[PDB]
Amino acid sequence: HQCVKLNDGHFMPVLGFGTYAPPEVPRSKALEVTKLAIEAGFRHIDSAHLYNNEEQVGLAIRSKIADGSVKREDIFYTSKLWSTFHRPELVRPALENSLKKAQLDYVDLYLIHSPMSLKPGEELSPTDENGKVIFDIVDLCTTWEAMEKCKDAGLAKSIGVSNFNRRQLEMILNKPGLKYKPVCNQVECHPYFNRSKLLDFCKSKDIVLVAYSALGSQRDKRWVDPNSPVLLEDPVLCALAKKHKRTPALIALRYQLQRGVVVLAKSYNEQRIRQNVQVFEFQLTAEDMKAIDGLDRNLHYFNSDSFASHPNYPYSDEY
Ligand SMILES: NC(=O)c1ccc[n+]([C@@H]2O[C@H](COP(=O)([O-])OP(=O)(O)OC[C@H]3O[C@@H](n4cnc5c(N)ncnc54)[C@H](OP(=O)(O)O)[C@@H]3O)[C@@H](O)[C@H]2O)c1
Repeated sequence: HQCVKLNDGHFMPVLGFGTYAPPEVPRSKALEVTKLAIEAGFRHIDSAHLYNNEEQVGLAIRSKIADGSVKREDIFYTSKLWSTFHRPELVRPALENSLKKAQLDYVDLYLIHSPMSLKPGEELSPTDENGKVIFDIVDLCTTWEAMEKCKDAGLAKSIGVSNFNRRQLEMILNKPGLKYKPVCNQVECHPYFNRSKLLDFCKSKDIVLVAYSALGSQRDKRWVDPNSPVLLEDPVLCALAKKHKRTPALIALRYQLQRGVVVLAKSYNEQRIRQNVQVFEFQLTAEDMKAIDGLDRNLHYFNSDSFASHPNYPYSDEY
C-alpha cells in the first residue's frame, strides 16, 4: 500500500511489478500476469519500449480500470526511452508512440533507459557489417530537456533515469536552466550488489533509488553467466526465510524496503506474483539487516562487455 513522495510532489508505490519477459514468451502472457499483479496488489508497473509488451501491459491496466478494480490514479505506470532515441527531436515521438501502444494518456514515469546512446532509427539494435552495435554521441542534457518538455505537456507525470552513475546524475543535476530534477534512478540492486554509496548520494539529492534484478536476474544465458551465484540459493537468505517462515525472495525485497529502496519484482507465475506482495506483512531485524548488508560482493549479473568501449558506459572497468 505504501508510497514514497517524489521530489516533484507525485507519489511512487514502493513495490513495483517487473514486466520484462524474453522474446520466446508469448505476448499474451504480459496481459495475463499484469492483471494478476494488479489483482495481487501491485500498483507500480514497470515496462519499456525495449520490452515489446507495452500494448499488453497497457491493456491489462485499462482492463483493471474498466472492470472497476482500480482507477487510473491508483496505478503508477513506468515506460523508458530506448537508446536509439536519445537525440532530442526523437524523445517526445518515442513517448507518444509508447502511449499509443499502451492506450494511455500519460505515463506516471518516463526514464532514460540507459546512458549508452545508439545509432538513431527504428532499429533497436543497430548493427554494422561485423555485427557490432553502432554507438552515437549525444549530450544527455539535451535528452533531459526533451524529457522535461514531455513532463510539461502532461505526457509523463514524473521523469527520471536508469543505469546512471554518480557522474551522469550530477551532470543532469548541474544542468543550466534545469526545471525538473530526476525523481529516481533505477539500477540493478540486490544483496550481492547493494549500491550503498549510490543510495546515500540519492537520499542526499531527494532522488529515489529503484532496484531491478532485486531477486537476482532471470539469468538469460544470452546475457548472464550461469556460473554466477544464484541469489535465491544464498545460504543466509534461505536461513532468514526459514527464520521468518517467508521465502528468500521475500527477504530480498524486504531488505530494500527497509533501506529506503523502491524495489521491483518480476514474476510470470501466479503464485509467486501473489507471494511477493506479502513483503509488507513482516519486518527484518537490524541484525538481519546487518547480516544481509554483509552479503555485498559488487556482483553485476548482466555482462555488457560489448558496451565497455562506450563513452557513457556507466560502470568504469578495473582497467
Ligand atoms: N532499467 C533496466 O535496464 C532494467 C534491467 C533489468 C530489469 N529491469 C526491470 O526490473 C524488472 C525485474 O528484474 P528481472 O527481470 O531481472 O527479475 P527479478 O525481479 O530479479 O526476478 C528474477 C526471477 O525471480 C523469479 N521470482 C519472482 N518471484 C519469486 C519468488 N517469490 N520466489 C522465487 N523466485 C521468484 C522470477 O521467475 P518467475 O517469473 O518464474 O516467477 C524471475 O524470473 C524487470 O522485469 C524490468 O521491469 C530494468
